[PDB]
Amino acid sequence: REFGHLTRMRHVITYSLSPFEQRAFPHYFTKGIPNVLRRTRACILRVAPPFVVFYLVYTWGTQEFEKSKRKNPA
Amino acid sequence: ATYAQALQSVPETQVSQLDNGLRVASEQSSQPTCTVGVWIDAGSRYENEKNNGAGYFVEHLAFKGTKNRPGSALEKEVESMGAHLNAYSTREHTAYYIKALSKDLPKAVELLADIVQNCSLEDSQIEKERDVILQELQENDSSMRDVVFDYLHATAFQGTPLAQSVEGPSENVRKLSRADLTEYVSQHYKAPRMVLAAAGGVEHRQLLDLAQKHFSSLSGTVPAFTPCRFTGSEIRHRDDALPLAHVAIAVEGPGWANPDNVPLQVANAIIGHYDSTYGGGTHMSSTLASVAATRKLCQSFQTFNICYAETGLLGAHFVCDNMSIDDMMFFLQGQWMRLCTSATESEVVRGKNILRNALVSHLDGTTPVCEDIGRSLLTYGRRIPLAEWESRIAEVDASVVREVCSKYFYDQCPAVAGLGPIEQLPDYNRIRSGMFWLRF
Repeated sequence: REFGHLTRMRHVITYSLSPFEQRAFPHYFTKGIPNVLRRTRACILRVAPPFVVFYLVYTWGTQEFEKSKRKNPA
Repeated sequence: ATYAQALQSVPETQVSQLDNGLRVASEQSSQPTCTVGVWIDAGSRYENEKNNGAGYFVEHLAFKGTKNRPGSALEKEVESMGAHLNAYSTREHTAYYIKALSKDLPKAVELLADIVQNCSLEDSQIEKERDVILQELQENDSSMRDVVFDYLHATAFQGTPLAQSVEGPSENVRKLSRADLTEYVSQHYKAPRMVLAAAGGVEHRQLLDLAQKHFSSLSGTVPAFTPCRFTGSEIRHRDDALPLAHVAIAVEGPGWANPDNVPLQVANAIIGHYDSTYGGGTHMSSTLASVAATRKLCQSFQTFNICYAETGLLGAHFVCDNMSIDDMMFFLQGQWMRLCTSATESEVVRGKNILRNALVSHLDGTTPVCEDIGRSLLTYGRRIPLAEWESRIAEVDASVVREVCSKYFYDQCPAVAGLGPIEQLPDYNRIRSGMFWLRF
């Protein structure tokens, strides 16, 4: 498993460019921000609900513990 | 005969200029043969993307026919007199040399005056040659060396006319029309950018009279290229069916005049050329050749110094199997940096002798001498005598090579073009990192 015999590929053309000639931060904010928002929207629907369920059970548990450790039936 | 006397006793390349600007030149020495050619200053360098490949098309159509010599009659003249007509068109030059007997030098000149000025450009012939261009381009696809060199030119001078191939894109080949060819022959074949060079037994006065009697009616007395740019990049055509993987690595070289050419040609001479069918093998002074023959990691490698007017490519091209490209790159870069940092005197002397022999042995026969005359009058602006070449080699020493390689090789972004099973080939980052030595 070293370079030279990984697999077989044909008719692929890859162009590149020296790191000393092209910019290190190309459109970091012009294109970075919309891409970040798109990636956020892609996964927020499947990420948030489990954690907001946690937040709900957390607030309910703390407030119920506070309520239980109180005085009423006497 | 003390060598230097022989260089001093070389017949001078006599050069004159007509009113139209024709640079006529001759090197009459002894022979009853001659080579007479007209070295145009055209090529794919002076072509827009629509016109790419027009120079190749004009070169093909030149020998077919003229108005004065319709079609095969032209050929009938060349063969019946024993002459061998030939042409060659690189990116920045184009020439049509007719090797012939010195006795029939007049007719040949007239014949040449027909080909370059009064062409035919017959439309049916244009289509017939279009098909030939297409099939010949499919042929050149098989030429791994040519393909890799075109890849190098594309990836190095990207976005510039230097990137354009000589043959042009296959689409253009079909889209070229007779109007474009006529414009090209009426815009890039002008009299000022012409060099009528003749070698062999060609008396200069006779050549001048023939040029004035045949080439007089030409253009009187602007497209003059644009300084191209070097862009460190690479093109990797991974194709794991080719048996060997051709790789070419180059850096921005000198200009055509750029006296730094003389030291660099020595430095490359130190690296030398090796292939599988050589002699000594594990005995050559070239460390790359010795290592390659000791491990058989090289199939065929050489050092190239393609040098254009404003810039040029200086580097090495090697052909090897799939599992030896990295070892190649390592040893090649290591030797480059070794010459860069510590060149020492002995291999410099070897390179000086090697370059002397190259220049001396190349300039034999009417065709190579005439080619030298035509190319020198265009690039350097003068025929550099072999005595001057010896003088320019003489003062090159270890320090001069160590400094010129430092100014051209050390810490420079290269251009890489690989084709075939080039997966083992290191990425651009490792190749670029090879060009600086932390041990230095």
